[PDB]
Amino acid sequence: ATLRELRGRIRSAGSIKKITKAQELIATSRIAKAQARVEAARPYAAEITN
Amino acid sequence: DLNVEIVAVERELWSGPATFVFTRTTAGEIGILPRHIPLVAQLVDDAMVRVEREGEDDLRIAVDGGFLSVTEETVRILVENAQFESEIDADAAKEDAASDDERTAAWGRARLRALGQI
Amino acid sequence: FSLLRDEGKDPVLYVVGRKALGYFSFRQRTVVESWTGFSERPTYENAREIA
Amino acid sequence: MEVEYVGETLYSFEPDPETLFDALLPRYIATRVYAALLEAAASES
Amino acid sequence: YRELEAFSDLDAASKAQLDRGARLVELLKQPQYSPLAVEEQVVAIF
Amino acid sequence: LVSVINEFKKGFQASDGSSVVVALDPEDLEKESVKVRKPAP
Amino acid sequence: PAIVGDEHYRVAQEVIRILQRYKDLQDIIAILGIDELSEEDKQLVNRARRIERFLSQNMMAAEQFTGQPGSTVPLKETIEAFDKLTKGEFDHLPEQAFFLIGGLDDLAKKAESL
Repeated sequence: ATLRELRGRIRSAGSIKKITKAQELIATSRIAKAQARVEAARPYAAEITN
Repeated sequence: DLNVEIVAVERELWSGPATFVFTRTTAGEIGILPRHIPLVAQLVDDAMVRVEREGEDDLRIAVDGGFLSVTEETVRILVENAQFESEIDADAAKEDAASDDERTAAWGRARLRALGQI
Repeated sequence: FSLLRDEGKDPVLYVVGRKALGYFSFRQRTVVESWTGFSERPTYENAREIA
Repeated sequence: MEVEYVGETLYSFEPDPETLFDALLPRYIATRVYAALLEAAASES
Repeated sequence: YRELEAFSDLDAASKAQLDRGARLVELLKQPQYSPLAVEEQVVAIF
Repeated sequence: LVSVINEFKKGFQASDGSSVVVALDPEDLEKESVKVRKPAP
Repeated sequence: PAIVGDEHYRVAQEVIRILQRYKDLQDIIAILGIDELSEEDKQLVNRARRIERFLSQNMMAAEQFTGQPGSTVPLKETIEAFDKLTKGEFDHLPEQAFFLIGGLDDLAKKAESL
């Protein structure tokens, strides 16, 4: 049963890997979204400071 | 012609030339024309902004807790939340009137003023 | 918090996000108020309420 | 907030500078909190 | 499609690839005892 | 038995005794300020 | 280096590094798009695409499939050409210029041709 358990763990780790890579790419896009929001908020902050 | 900029906290909303900017500061109504003097004022809690342009229709904006700054060249309107005329819904705005919460009623009044129902 | 303790001041805690809530609940430190559910995409409404 | 001083047509204030200052400082703090939240969200991503 | 199967905030091309692959996978399915003439297969794949 | 259990629960202590019945460096601390165009008074 | 010399090793390692970086960025390109990548990453991607296209070659076994005959490229010419390509001396040329050719002379000729 050692081989069967190892094969099950390999499948589980493959699923985890795929999910983590997907989440990494999604977070990469979300960083751009957040930076865009920061840029959009910049002018009001600067002018209200003035 | 003067450059009007409706700038919100979350984003810069609108920018462009205009011929006359009407609004209601704390003391009372005000109209800004091209070479108006430098000025800093606070819009009334349920204020409305009417930007009359050249060759275009009036731009009615419902403003939430905004400010006004007339500079040597441009007029800047600051807004926690500014909603353009096409985006208002009569139902919700009219319902928000007379509500227990003061801010909600003020926002509803601003929407109604923007619509023209007063 | 340690710095404030040095200045003889007891910190009064407000929290944004669930993770800090869990941390301070485990430590039994009180949270006067808490706002959660927007840390991903905060809007000016939440910031206005907090301020 | 502290105060920082810099050496260098006067503006017209409506109704008066004091009321506008009082009504704008809390707005400034709200803006700073919003900026902090946005930076936190970007850092989290 | 199998590359993108782990994923909506994608490029237009990626979304189109995902939808096209879903349709193609659904197209390759077939019930039992139901062989298709080659021309019918050509039209379905078309 | 149920009545005995409920009665005994009155006299039982939990581990906490509860009833079972029913330094940052100040320089690093950035300071918000107000910019003012005035001579140092 | 002990066998193929220092310069061959250096050029080959530079090519390998560029191709590895491009392979790493390929998934981001495919999903989030090229525009997401920075200008440095965009130029690296263009450089790597040109390098991998230039790795192709018009083979002598390909004549029976396509009219053009195959080409032989002396080792020194290959090393210098790929060194220059890694340096970024042919990015201005179009990508299609690098398909199925031999040395730098073929690259130039296909450059005028396009």
